[PDB]
Amino acid sequence: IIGGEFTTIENQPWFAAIYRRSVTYVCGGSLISPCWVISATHCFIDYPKKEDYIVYLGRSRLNSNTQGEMKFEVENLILHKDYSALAHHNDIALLKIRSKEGRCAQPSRTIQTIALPSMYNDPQFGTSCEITGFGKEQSTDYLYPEQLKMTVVKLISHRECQQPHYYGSEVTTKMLCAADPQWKTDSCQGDSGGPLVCSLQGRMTLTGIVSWGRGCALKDKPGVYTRVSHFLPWIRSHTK
Amino acid sequence: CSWRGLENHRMC
Repeated sequence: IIGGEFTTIENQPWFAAIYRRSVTYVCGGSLISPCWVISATHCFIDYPKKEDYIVYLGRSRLNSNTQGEMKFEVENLILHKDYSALAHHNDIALLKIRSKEGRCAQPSRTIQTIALPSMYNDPQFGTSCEITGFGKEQSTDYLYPEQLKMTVVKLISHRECQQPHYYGSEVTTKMLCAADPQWKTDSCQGDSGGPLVCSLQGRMTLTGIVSWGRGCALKDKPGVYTRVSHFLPWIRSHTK
Repeated sequence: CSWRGLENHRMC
């Protein structure tokens, strides 16, 4: 997260921290149900083996064990069969979680689920949503921050993101662009798979999943997110 | 390899 502010998991109780076995951070995710975390396929496409992954819920620091946190194994790693790639299509994935005790996540003050959107029902463009993650704080940074961060970006219409000086056609209707009017804040490397959360009809909703972007917080280069309200059938079937 | 989309990618 470029700019923005630091926060603790309490403010984003659905945020999942995903790691791969050296134990290195991979990407974020979002808890949509006790046993299911949703994220981005590009984060695992190169190492599909579900055995190399560790998912944490209720964790606020990168390399420290936030008290009240829960460690899980990936029972099932479901990548979208139609994935293609920056410009990344169908960049969405599901991780079925279960602890060694063989159980799913238990809600608490630091562990909650996030509601899914209604099909093709997204906030009006210009709306302000939140993005959370352990991604770089600066494009030039070589390290990821130790403390969780979040910031605010505004939804951008596909017509405007479609423009050549922006992303041209690299962006599709299955994608949502979001950015700061001053391009002062944005998601960056390491935030992929993380949640783009918007308020809809008085309810925090998982409108997007950090997917890709040209650099970070660069003028005319929005952050691109997988448009969740366009993948509900896919999500429900694979989570039955 | 520095942008979103290429994390945890072998080539990188």
